[PDB]
Amino acid sequence: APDENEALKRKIDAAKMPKEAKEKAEAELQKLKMMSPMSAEATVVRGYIDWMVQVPWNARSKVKKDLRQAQEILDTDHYGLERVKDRILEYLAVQSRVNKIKGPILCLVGPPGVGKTSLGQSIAKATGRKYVRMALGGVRDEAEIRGHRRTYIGSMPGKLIQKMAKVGVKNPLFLLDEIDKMSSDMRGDPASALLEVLDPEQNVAFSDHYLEVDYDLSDVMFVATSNSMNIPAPLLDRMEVIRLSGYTEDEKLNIAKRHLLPKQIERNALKKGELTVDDSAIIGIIRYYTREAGVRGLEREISKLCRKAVKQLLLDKSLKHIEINGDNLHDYLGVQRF
Ligand SMILES: Nc1ncnc2c1ncn2[C@@H]1O[C@H](COP(=O)(O)OP(=O)(O)O)[C@@H](O)[C@H]1O
Repeated sequence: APDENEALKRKIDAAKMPKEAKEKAEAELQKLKMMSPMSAEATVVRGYIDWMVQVPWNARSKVKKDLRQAQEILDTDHYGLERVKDRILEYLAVQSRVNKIKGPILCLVGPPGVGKTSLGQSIAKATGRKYVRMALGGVRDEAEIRGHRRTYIGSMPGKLIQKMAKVGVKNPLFLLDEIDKMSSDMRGDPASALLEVLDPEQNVAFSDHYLEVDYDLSDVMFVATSNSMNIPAPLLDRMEVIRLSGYTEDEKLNIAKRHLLPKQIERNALKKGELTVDDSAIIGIIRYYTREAGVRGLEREISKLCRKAVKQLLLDKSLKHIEINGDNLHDYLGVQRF
């Protein structure tokens, strides 16, 4: 009879819905229809029904079957990283057939700084797949992967259930950033809940504590990246280990010239010809302002380098263009660190 109390079915059957969750959603509506300003149940089910709609099922993005188009971008987001470029392609060649992903999840390990999350961005762009990230740092219980019960207010579903609410497709690229930091002390171990989400036998029967009914996940392509090897043994099993650590000066220079410099020039509100940073200034950042195997502090210095450039142009409009080389790099980054 009311407006919102009647506008619940406007997205239960209008939006797609499976079989076991169809009438079960209305079975949860059975606890309603009695009153409306009532509290507890009349306020939890409406939130529960709301969380039952924003979750995607029978709705996905079309993944292509092409292969070189992925090779065409695995050299775009970087270059190839010597080898390993083929691996990512080798993994996507077998996934171009039956939808059950099934294979070892893929694990991008290495020192902090190496393109781990960035590689996860390209694999989603390669297969036309949507991207979402879930950092596994600070998780110390099972109440994160699998949500809480359907108690009073607050008890929201699992973290992955909330990520599916954003990316409204059944086939997103779920990144598990830094699985090393995943602690297992409080409520059992999140690795047990992390097994049923990637294991091919029970990924289709993933049950969340809040969202009562199960939720298929055999169409999601998971990418679990980290740094060290401190991961639970049942997780390392059935996961493809990909190691990448080495980074030379010339490799850091190429990454900065193709990606790090164009990215920070744009973010810092600089136009195309407003800032020129030649190769010596990039090398000077590597040798005296950043010590690292990856390129994170290399990118941290450019975010400051382009920062001061837009500052100098704003404090002196008589400047149309700032040039930074190995000689005047210390005027912007301050004194050298190493
Ligand atoms: N080999 C690389 N090629 C291109 N860009 C890179 C590379 N390595 C790192 N990056 C840059 O680093 C950023 C993200 O770093 P990330 O890989 O997330 O660090 P971490 O692995 O420590 O989380 C991206 O924006 C990306 O442009």
